[PDB]
Amino acid sequence: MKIGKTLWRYALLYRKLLITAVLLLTVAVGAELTGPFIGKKMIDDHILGIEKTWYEAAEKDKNAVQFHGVSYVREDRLQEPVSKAKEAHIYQVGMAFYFVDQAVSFDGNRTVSDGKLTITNGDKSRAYAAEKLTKQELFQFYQPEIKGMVLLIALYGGLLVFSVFFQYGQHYLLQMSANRIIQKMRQDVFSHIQKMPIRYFDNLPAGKVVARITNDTEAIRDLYVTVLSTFVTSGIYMFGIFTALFLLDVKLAFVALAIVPIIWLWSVIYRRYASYYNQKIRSINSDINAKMNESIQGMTIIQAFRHQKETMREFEELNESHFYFQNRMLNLNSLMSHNLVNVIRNLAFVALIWHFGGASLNAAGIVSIGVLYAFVDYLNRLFQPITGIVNQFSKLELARVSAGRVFELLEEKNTEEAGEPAKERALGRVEFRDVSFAYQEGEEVLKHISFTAQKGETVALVGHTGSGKSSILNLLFRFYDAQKGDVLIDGKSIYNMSRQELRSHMGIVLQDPYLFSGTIGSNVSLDDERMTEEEIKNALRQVGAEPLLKKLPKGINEPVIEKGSTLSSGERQLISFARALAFDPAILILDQATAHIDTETEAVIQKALDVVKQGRTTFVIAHRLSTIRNADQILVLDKGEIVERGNHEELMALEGQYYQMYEL
Amino acid sequence: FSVLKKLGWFFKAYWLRYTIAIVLLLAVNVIEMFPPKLLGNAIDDMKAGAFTAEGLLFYIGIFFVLTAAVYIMSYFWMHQLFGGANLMEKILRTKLMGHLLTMSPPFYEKNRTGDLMARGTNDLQAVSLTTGFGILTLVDSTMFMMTIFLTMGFLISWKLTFAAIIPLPVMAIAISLYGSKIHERFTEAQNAFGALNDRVLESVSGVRVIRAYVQETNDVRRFNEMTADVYQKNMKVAFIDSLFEPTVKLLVGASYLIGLGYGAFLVFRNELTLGELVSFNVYLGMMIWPMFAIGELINVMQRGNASLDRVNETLSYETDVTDPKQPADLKEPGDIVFSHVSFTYPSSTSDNLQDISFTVRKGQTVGIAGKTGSGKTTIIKQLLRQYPPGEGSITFSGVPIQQIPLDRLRGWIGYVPQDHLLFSRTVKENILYGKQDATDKEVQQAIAEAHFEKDLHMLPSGLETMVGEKLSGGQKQRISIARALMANPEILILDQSLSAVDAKTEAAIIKNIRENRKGKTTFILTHRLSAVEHADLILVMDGGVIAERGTHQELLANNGWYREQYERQQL
Ligand SMILES: CCOc1ccc(-c2nc3ccc(-c4nc5ccc(N6CCN(C)CC6)cc5[nH]4)cc3[nH]2)cc1
Ligand SMILES: Nc1ncnc2c1ncn2[C@@H]1O[C@H](COP(=O)(O)OP(=O)(O)OP(=O)(O)O)[C@@H](O)[C@H]1O
Ligand SMILES: Nc1ncnc2c1ncn2[C@@H]1O[C@H](COP(=O)(O)OP(=O)(O)OP(=O)(O)O)[C@@H](O)[C@H]1O
Ligand SMILES: [Mg+2]
Repeated sequence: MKIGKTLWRYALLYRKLLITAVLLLTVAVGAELTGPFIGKKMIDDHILGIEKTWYEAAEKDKNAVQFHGVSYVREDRLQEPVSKAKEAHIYQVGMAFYFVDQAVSFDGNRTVSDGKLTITNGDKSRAYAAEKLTKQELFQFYQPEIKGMVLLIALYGGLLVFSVFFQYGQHYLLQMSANRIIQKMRQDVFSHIQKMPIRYFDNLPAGKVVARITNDTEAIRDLYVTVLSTFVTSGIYMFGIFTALFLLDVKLAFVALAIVPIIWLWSVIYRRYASYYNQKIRSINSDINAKMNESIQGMTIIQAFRHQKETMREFEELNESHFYFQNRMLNLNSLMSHNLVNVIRNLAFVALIWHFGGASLNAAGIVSIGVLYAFVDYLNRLFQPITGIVNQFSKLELARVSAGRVFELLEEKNTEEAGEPAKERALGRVEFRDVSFAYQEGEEVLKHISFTAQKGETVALVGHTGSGKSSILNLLFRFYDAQKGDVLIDGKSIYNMSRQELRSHMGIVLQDPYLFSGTIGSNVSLDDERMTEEEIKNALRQVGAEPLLKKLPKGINEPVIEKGSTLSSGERQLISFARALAFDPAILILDQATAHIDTETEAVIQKALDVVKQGRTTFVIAHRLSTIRNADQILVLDKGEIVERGNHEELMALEGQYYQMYEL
Repeated sequence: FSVLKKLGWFFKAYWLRYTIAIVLLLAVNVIEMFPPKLLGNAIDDMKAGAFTAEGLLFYIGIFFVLTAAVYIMSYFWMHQLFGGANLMEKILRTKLMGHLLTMSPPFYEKNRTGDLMARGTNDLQAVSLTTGFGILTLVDSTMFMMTIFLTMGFLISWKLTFAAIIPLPVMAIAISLYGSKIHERFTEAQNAFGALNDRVLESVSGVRVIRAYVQETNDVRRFNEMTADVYQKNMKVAFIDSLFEPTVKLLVGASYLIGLGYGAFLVFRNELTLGELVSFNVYLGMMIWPMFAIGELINVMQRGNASLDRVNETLSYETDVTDPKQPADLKEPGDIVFSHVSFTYPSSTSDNLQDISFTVRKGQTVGIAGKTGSGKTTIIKQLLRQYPPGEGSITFSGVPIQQIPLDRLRGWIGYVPQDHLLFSRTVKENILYGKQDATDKEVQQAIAEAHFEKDLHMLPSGLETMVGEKLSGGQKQRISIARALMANPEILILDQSLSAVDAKTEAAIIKNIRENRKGKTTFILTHRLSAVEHADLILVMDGGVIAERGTHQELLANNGWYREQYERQQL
């Protein structure tokens, strides 16, 4: 596998949305980067149009300017009509504009002595009579260019709004692709969780399972947002900007393309150092939090033993280390990031000045101030996202590891393939055939456990701690497989029926009643969606006193949102019992190894049991060996092996382990 | 910004570094305003006939000089500023832990552990960020913005500047509004994601119940429904989050367009030059960053303020609950004598101890028994200075307990609380905790005295392994007893410390402790009345008052309270 391959595979779903967003982004990028090109055409053609040659023309001619008594028209606007000799000019010397009503051979260093214009290009070309264009007269050489300027400005505004609309569209659709990919991934992971062995959950803290389901998926969401919004966006943006640069000028575009390696190397080095500094900051900050936590919870021993000086000293060691690494990170972020950005911008200004000043000194009339302005704007646009790019590049690793975690969870091979409930009742019978159960390997926890239970209920299974009673419970529900022997429910091997089919018969009541957040009715019903108003089944358990105590537990009250802590432990057990009765199972199992008694609540619990055991095969792993006084068949477990097998009276008539326990 | 006023101590304490940073920042602004105008001047001088290789070389050299100056001075000033922020973080963290270490249990009753962690892990971040980044953003927003505005207005024009600047205030306002709405919707999305986490916790914690009732499909249905809800919330977030880039692009392109077109027109009127126009654009291209900064500034300052209050709310306004007073020259504890003491807890409306008066002499051993909730531990809480004085009088020798300095008192006592409590360090370190790493030869003696040696040889050496972060109720109790005993205390208080070990083990522990400590007092509290048999004083507590003061024989001959009679009641 690989997390990149898996992420691409999950993106291929919603590839359609991704393509939509990318095309919208390309439209926006083009309709954006075209803006600076309008300015290049609003300067080189309109403002610097006066710099182009003029020819004499008649007054009737359109776009012809009357300087003194002669109408002149630009060469570019000249077109077919009035194509003749006797050209004019409007040169620029210092801050003044000078008319040359005559042809000029070359161009170069322009000087005006007195009504004269001497242009030198290293050979003192010639001198020509010059007139001054004042302010009004020069403006008249500009008035023809006002309308094209208006058109270009309107084009700029329109393309701005159009590109803006498509920018919003592309960003929204990229976010939609990311969120939908993440939602699908979460659904897949949780579904894969429901098909995992109870071994996985037993050998792994819940907070880690919840973490891998949700927090790592949120990390994947952050990674997708990063990639789509930063890397792809900026890559296409840079591609467009370089296209525009090569449209404007090729050599300067190459000089600009000489910064892609700059970005790559900046990213490499900044990551190389920032990963280390950030990992140290993270570990030391976690250590500081752990220290503060343990000192807060435990301070009575920090003070009762006068360990305050030493704990403060250790905390200060961690604080000094944290401060030192923060300052190292600051030094890195100062040698790099916005400072290097500005330095590169100024190097860009230097390169522009060098290139254009040299081109001018060549005296080839290739100044093209519009090209320079567009290049300045394009470089300013190009430099904008570098800092974000390097930050994301450095931060990618956390998302990489989170993705690895979630994908390892997804790609587990050992899973349970089931989901077929039971379509007929069990009738309540179960048998064991020397089932040899070993949790990990070799070490057996239930050796040759062989017993048979009939429709008669109240089958007690007692013994010392760590004897195998909960292992029996696990084997009954197929949470684990006995890997030997067989268990037959109503004569049918449990290994030959779907786990859902099996569990459709047997209810469970445990020491810690799981009260899922919700209503009391939803707690009894487990939001099964099939349980009608059958909460009277709770009234069978004799809860009745409590529904009167509380508002309306029958699907209208919600005192379980707090995990039922406000409710008594007896009430929690009674709710679990009500759930068991409401689901109306056939092979009930009771794991009540709780050594505690929960004074007098046992009383109602006993009553509750008296209303459920009827018409089932009630296994009871309750303690005190007193609730099981009348149980149809007791069974003492020790060493993972049934040693004494008989009724209460029979066992008490043979001494042994059961008699010993009874006395205690 | 009240945060900076409230933070005056840091700035007065560190004034030179901040003056250096501010001065260098103003200088950096000034020398960064030059390169744009120089580029404009190069363009202008180019169009005019006067331009030679010397001018080109001058411009290149000056640009290199200004680049180097800006880089170096930027490194220095922002090293100073952000180092000031880091120093503020460090100062606040050390101050916070120092304040914590001086606090009594009542403070933790009033302050939850999460809230203290919330402060020390988020308000410190907010205040340090104020200190450095908020200062940077304030100075930018205020001086950098006006500097660029004035450079535009004077060295380019006041007609282009005012015109091509209208979009930027609107952009800043819109960005602030978007920040507000996105923060709100982000909080909503985080609420939904937390609900999803809660549900995914229940369905992994209650896996067996779900599977035992074949409900592992409705569980997926609910999970899908809430994942859809989380997606919808993220979508509401993205709807307003996608308005940032469009608005910035629109309102910056509008400014660029106004500059370009209106400057073309101004050139037509001879009021402006080509180079100037280029310069103008560059200025605008460096006036967008301030706009964002404005918003950020406000944000951080407000957070800073609030955060700081919370810090100061639980860093200064909480004074010590107990303190020394006028050290009395009492070297070693004498005879503890309670005189009608009474002790109502801060969170109790009942007395919790009523006219309790009993006496203990040197070398004597005391046994406290009684029903659960009968102030058994409360009594010794009156001997550890963990709460306000109470009433009556506890006087070692003749001096009241208040007069003894806290340090000397806590040096006398050796305390073993009923609640098992060990730190994440090694077992050997936990034992040395009594003397704070003075010597190790006595560790073997302490282990032997508590009979932990048998329980010490069944785990790997591993520096006596580790506890807390990485193993039995009896073992924990025995290590706590060894830790308390390592102090060689003149007063050793065991509080139900052997409830986990067997009767044989606890009896042997009590016998050995009493034998080794002959001339020193020893309080024993236990529900198991067989551990106080040999004590020469026993008083049973029932609520606030005593009931059965006397020796073991006296109490046996007085009334039957548990004792051996009810030892086999359950057997
Ligand atoms: C046009 C030519 O010149 C340009 C001028 C500006 C930009 C530009 N492009 C941008 C892209 C993104 C952002 C941006 N990145 C952000 C990250 C976080 C936030 N937040 C988080 C949510 N809340 C709290 C508000 C602040 C806003 C953010 N805004 C700014 C941007 N500015 C591009 C060209
Ligand atoms: N998931 C598991 N993997 C391996 N061994 C386990 C696992 N769960 C329990 N064990 C151990 O297997 C043995 C069987 O004990 P079991 O879980 O059946 O409890 P029990 O004897 O009924 O305990 P209790 O005193 O709580 O009633 C014990 O050593 C128990 O610690
Ligand atoms: N932190 C507290 N805040 C308020 N009241 C308290 C607190 N701790 C104890 N109490 C009160 O003290 C009563 C009992 O005090 P304490 O727990 O010290 O003695 P005990 O229960 O007899 O013995 P032990 O602590 O050995 O079980 C409790 O019922 C409660 O009323
Ligand atoms: Mg059990």
